[PDB]
Amino acid sequence: MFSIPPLPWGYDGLAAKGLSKQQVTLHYDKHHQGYVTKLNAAAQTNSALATKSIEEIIRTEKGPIFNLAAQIFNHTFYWESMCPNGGGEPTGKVADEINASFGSFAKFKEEFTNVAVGHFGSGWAWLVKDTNSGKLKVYQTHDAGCPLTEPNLKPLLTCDVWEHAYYVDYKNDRAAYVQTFWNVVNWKNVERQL
Amino acid sequence: MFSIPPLPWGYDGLAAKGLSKQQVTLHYDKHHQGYVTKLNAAAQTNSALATKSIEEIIRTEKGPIFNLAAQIFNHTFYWESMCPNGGGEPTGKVADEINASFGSFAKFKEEFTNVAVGHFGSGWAWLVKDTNSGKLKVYQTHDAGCPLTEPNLKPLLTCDVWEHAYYVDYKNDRAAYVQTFWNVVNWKNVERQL
Ligand SMILES: [Fe+2]
Ligand SMILES: [Fe+2]
Ligand SMILES: [Mg+2]
Repeated sequence: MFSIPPLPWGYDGLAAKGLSKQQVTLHYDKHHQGYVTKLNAAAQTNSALATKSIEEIIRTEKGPIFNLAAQIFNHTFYWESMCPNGGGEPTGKVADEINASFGSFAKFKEEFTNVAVGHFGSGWAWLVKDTNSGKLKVYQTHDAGCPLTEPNLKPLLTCDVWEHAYYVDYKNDRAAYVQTFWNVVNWKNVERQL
Repeated sequence: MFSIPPLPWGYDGLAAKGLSKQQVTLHYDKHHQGYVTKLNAAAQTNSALATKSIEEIIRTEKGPIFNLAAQIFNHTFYWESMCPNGGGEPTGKVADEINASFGSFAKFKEEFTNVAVGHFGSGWAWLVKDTNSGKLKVYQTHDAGCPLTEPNLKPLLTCDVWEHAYYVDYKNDRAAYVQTFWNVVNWKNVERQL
């Protein structure tokens, strides 16, 4: 049956950097695990699904079943995109590729910030590498939208901007939440996805 | 400049019935009033907007400006759809129209509940009247979607199911929040909209 990996850094791992044990706990135990529970129920009454992976489902299914699998993938990628020892600017190959695609880190950061803060309704802000060209791009998905449906767009980083991701700690202030996201970006994970 | 009417029953009006001073205050002062502030900002940039009514903007504009006006209307309709002395089962005209369209109040309640609880992402659950047939229907919109963009459709009632509407008091439990909505439904307002 479907399961998800534990938080890489534990329920309180980001508390000192502005995502509280309580915010993270609700987000993981209620929202993320809830999607897993719902997908497992759906597989009992849709036998085709029991043999598909999360990724296979995202690529081949649509509607509510897609939303469950995609939300599972997106949330796991989101926790892996954050780290208590992250933040600041990337170095090495990640820095090189960001500079080549966006001009500078500051320009990349402005574009991602404005997309993340400006996304209307529930969604996800992404950094992706478009393997059609090699160029990095800022990209947003709506609701459970997942870059895997556009197979050229390799995911590097995501920030959940569903209100449930930040409302506990930040209430309506998504801008403040995104500033916090920058303080915890896991550049090591981004480098692994290149 | 654009403005919104005050809450009909005060910031703490629904607290005894399950929507707290804090939940309602954030929702009205930050989100609802926030949309008004943003629309007025847009109107200084574009003077043609400033003379249009909220409903005119909803019918004619698209994109971000639409989202602002539609959210302004949807939220006012939402506050008018609730009342501390409401809840329970309607009587008179509204009851007759609900019974004629859905068979019974119980059947209507079950349909509206399931649409409201099941809406994926940000959105709104509505009771509307088709003005061609007079028949009432449960109708959902996504994000800022508003029944006024559809032909021959009059809004009667709405429940906001964006996560900010319930996350302070209910967190992930939207089902519990919708049960609370049922305890405050303003059937007097629905009667005025028939
Ligand atoms: Fe989330
Ligand atoms: Fe709202
Ligand atoms: Mg993985």
